[PDB]
Amino acid sequence: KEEWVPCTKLGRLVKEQKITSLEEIFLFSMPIKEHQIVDQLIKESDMRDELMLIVPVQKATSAGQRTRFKAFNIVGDGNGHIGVGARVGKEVSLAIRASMIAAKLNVVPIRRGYWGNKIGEPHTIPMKVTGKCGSVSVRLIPAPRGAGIVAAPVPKKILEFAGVEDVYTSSCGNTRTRGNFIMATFYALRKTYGFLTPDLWAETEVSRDPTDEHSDFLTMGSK
Amino acid sequence: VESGAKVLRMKEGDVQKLVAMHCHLGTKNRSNAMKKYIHSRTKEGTNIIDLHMTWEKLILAARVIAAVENPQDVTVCSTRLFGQRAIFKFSQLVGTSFLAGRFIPGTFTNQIQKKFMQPRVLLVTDPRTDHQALREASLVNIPVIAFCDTDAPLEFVDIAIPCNNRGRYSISMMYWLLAREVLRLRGTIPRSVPWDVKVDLFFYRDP
Amino acid sequence: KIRTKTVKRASKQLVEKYFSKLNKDFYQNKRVVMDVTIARSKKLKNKIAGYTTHIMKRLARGPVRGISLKLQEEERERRMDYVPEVSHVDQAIQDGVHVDKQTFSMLKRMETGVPRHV
Amino acid sequence: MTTKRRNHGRAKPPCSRGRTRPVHCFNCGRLAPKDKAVGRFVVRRMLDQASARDVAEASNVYGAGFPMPKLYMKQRFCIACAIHSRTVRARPTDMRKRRFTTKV
Amino acid sequence: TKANGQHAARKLVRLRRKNRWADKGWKKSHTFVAQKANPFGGSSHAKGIVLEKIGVGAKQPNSAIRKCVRV
Amino acid sequence: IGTYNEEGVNVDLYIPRKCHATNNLITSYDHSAVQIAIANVDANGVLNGTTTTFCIAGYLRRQAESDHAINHLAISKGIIRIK
Amino acid sequence: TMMSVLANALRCIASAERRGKRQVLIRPSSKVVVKFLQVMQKHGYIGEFEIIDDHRAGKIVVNLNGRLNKCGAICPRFDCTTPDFEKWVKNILPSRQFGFVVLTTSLGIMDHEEARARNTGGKVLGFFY
RNA sequence: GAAGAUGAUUAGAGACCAUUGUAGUCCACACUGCAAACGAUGACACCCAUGAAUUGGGGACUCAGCACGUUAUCUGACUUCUUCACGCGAAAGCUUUGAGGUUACAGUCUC
Repeated sequence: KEEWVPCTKLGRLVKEQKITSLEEIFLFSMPIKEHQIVDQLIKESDMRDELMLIVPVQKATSAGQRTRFKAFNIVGDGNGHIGVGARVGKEVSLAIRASMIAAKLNVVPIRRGYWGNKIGEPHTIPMKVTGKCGSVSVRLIPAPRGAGIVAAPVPKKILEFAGVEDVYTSSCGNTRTRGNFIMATFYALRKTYGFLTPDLWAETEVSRDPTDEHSDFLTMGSK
Repeated sequence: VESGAKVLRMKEGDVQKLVAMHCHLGTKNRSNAMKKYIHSRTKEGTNIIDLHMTWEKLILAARVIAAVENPQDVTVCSTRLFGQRAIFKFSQLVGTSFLAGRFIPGTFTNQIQKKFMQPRVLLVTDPRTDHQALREASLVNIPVIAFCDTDAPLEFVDIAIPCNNRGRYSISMMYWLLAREVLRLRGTIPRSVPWDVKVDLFFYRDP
Repeated sequence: KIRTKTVKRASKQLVEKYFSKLNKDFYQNKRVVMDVTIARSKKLKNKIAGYTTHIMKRLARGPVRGISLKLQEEERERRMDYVPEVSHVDQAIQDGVHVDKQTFSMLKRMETGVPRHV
Repeated sequence: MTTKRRNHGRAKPPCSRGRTRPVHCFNCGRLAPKDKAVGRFVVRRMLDQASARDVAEASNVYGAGFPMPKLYMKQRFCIACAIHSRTVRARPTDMRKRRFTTKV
Repeated sequence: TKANGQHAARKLVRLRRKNRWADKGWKKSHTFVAQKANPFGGSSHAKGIVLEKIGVGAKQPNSAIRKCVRV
Repeated sequence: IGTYNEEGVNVDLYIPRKCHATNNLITSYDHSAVQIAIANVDANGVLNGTTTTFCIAGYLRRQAESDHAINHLAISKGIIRIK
Repeated sequence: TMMSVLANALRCIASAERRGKRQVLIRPSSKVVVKFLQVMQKHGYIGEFEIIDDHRAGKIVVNLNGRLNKCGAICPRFDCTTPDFEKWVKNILPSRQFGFVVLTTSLGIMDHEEARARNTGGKVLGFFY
C-alpha cells in the first residue's frame, strides 16, 4: 500500500521485528486497532477475503430517500484465525473497502480439539458451543472424522475459514435474515477458549507483556 | 512484604500529619461497596476510615508505579481544583504524564486526535466524575488506581485507596505520601531524613 | 451584530503574540492589525480591530475569554514556599489537635499508638 | 400491550388492593379511582392585592387587625381535565419517571 | 410445561391426543370428511364430460381473461 | 499442559492465561482483563525488580469484585500485612 | 416442597460457580449428596467440604476452586445400560473427552467410565463437566 | 338516571350539550356467574447484589412498672432506586418483588 506510520505501540513493534506473530498480541490481551498489524505478521498466501453479503439499506427522508449499502467481510487463515467485519458506506466500493478494515481488527483465534480419536492435527471442534445474535442461535456439535462440514452453505464458508472440517449443526429461530446468522456463527467459534477444561489447567505461568519489555524502544520510537 | 526489616511501615509523625489535615475521615454517607474500609461511625455521623488499611493501599500503589520504568506511561487525572495543583508538582518529580482541568473523551481510544495517548496505568482523584477516563481504560487494557470517597462506586477501579476528597488539605497529603515513598524506592532518597519539600506546595492557592 | 469565529480566533492569537496592541482606541489597533495581517477584506480587519479593543477593555476588569501570554506570570505568582509552615503547625509544635473519641480509640489500638498533642 | 407506565398511572401498587374508591371531579363530574385522580391543593385568595389595599383601608378590626383568611380546598381532577388546563403536561422519557412526592 | 414423573405416562398420551385436533395437518389425514369433500374421492385423477365453455375473469392486480371449462 | 496427540505433541496455537482469583481462562476477547505487575521491595527500600504478577479477569470489573480478590491474593503471599 | 434432594444442592453450586464464589452452603444433607461430591473431589474439581451436625439434618459447606462449569441433576433417574452409555454421553454433555455422567448401580456410586469397566449399567443420577 | 319528553347545536341530530324523567340506583330474601375479574405475569420449593424509607411483632396513679422518637438487629407483608448486580428477551422491558439460574435444554403439579 501507501507508506504507513504507526500511531500504536503494537504497530511500531510489528514494523520492527519484536512482535513476530499474532499469538504474542493475543496471549496478553490487547486490542488490534490497525489492520496493518495483521498484514505484516500474517503474510498474504494464507489470508483470504470473501464478501458474505452486500445489500441496500434505505433511510427515509421527505420526498426522495437517501440510500446506502451494508456489507459483510469475512477473513482469516485455515490455521485457526477468523474475523468478521460489517460496515456501511453510501456506495458499493466504499462499504466493501471499509468492511475489510473492521474485519481484520475483529480477528480472534480458534481452538480445535478432537472427538476422542487422536491422529494428525485437529479436525474437530473441542466441545459443543453456541453463539447468539438476534433470535437465531447455532449449536455446533463435534463430529467423528470423515463427516465433512454438515451445515448450510452460509455457515459452511464460516467453518471452512476456521479450519473446522468435521461438524454437525442446527440452528433455531429466524435464519432467513442473513446478517444475524453470520455474527451468531462467529460468536460460537469464539466461545471455545471461553470455556475451562481439565487439559488446559495447570496454573500456567504468565510473563511480561511485549509492550513492557520493549518500553525503551517505544520511547525511542516516539522520538 | 518480607524478608525485610518492617520496611515502609506507618510511624508516629506519619499518623500525626494524617489526623491533623483530616484525611483519616471519609465522607459522611455510608458506602455502596466500601463497607469493609469503614471503621465505626462518629457522633458527628462521619465515617472514619481505618489507618492501617489506607496505609497498606498506599504502599501497594507505590509498588505499581515503581514497576513502570518509563513513568510517562502512567497518567494522573483530576477534574477537581483541590487535586489540580498536587498533580502538577507530582508530574515534575515522578515524571508522569497528566491531563487536568477536565478529561476529554477519546484521549485513550480515538486514533484521529492529536491528544491521543496510550497509557500503561491510570490514576484519578475521584472515580465519580473522572468516570469517562475509567471507561476508556477498560477497553484498552489499562489497570486503574483511584482515590475513593467512601460513598463512591468502585466500577472500573481495579485497586482502590480510601480517601477524603473534600477540601485541599486532604488530597494533597495522599499525593505527597505516594510521591515521597516512590522516590525513596527509585533514586533512593533515604527514609532517614524527613522529605525534602513541603505539603504546602501541593495546596491549591488560586492564581 | 454578532461576529464570526474567524474574527475572534485571529484576534486572540494577536493578543497572545503582541502586547504592542494594548489600546481601547480603534484607530491605533486598526493600523497595526492591517499591516501585520493578510486577510484581504476591509470588514474582517475592522472587526478584528474592534475585537482587540473589546479584549483590552474587558481585561481592565480582569476576566476575559481571550488568550494572552500573561498566563506565564500568573502561574509563578503562586509562591507557596514557607519555612515549616502549615505542615508542622498542623502536626502541632504545641499548637494542639483534638479529634473524636472514636479516632482516639483507633489510634491507641494501632501499632504506632497515639502521637503527641492528640 | 406495552407497559407504558410501571405503576399504570396510579399510586396503587400491584398485588395489594385492586380496588380504590371512585371520586368525582370538580370540572366535569367524571369519576375515576382516587389513586389515578390528579390531586392539587389550591390556597385561593379572597382578595387580589390591588383590592386588598382598598378594603384594609376601610377596616380597623381586620386586614391589618388580623391577617385575611383564604379559601382552602383539595381539587381532585380527571386526567383529561388536568391536561386541558395545562397544569399537567406531557414530558420526555427521562422526566416522566421523576416524582416530587406530595410536596410542592 | 410437562410432567417428568415415572407413572406420568397416561397424562402425556391423552394430552397429545387432544392437541392433534388443533392441527389441520392431522385432520387432513385421519378424517374422511376431507376425502368426501375432494371431488376425485382422493384419487389421482378423474374423468368428466364437458358441459359448457365458461369465460372467467381475473383478480384486480393482473387484468386478464382466462379460459375455463364447466365439466 | 494443553491438548496433545497420541504422539504427545502439542497442537494448540497458545495456552491462555489464568486469572488467579477465579481460576478461569482469560480470553483474548476480554480487554478488561488487566495484568497488574507490582515490584517487590527488600530491606533498605531496594527494588528486587518486577517479579510477582497478578492477572484479573474482565468479569471482575463489571461489578468491581476486583479489589476484594486482589487483597485475598496479596495477603496470602505476605505482600499486604494484616494484624 | 423439594421433590429431589440433588436439585436443591446443585443449583446452589452452579449459580455460585457462575458468580465465581469460592464457598457455597448447602441446606440439607443426604448419604447420596456426599458420594456425588466425593467423586468430583478425587478428579480435582473441589478443594474440600465439611458436613456440620445440627442433630436434625446436617448442613454441607463446600470449597469451590472454580474448576467446575456445571453440576446438573438428571431428575427422573432414567435407565441407562451397557450400550446406552454412548447415548447419554453424547446428548447431555458437550464432549466425550471430559464429560462425566455419574450413575447409581448396586455396586455403589460411580462415573460412567468405571461403570463400563465393571460392566454394570443402572439408573442415572447426575452429571458434571 | 338508561328509555321517553322538550330546547338547542347541525346540511341532517333520542346526538355530544341544556331543562326534565321511568326502570334502575338503597335494603331484606331468592336467582344470574357473563368483566381490561389485569400484574394481560398459574400454584408450591431452592439459589441469587446495590441504597434509602415506610407498615406490624420481637430483641439491645387512673384503659398507664406507660406512650412516642432516635441508634442497631431480626422475622412477616406492599412496593422505589427516576445509579437495582448477574442474566434473560425480538425489543419495550423484567431483577432476592424474575419474564433470571434454559440448546451447558430434566425440582414438582396442572390448565
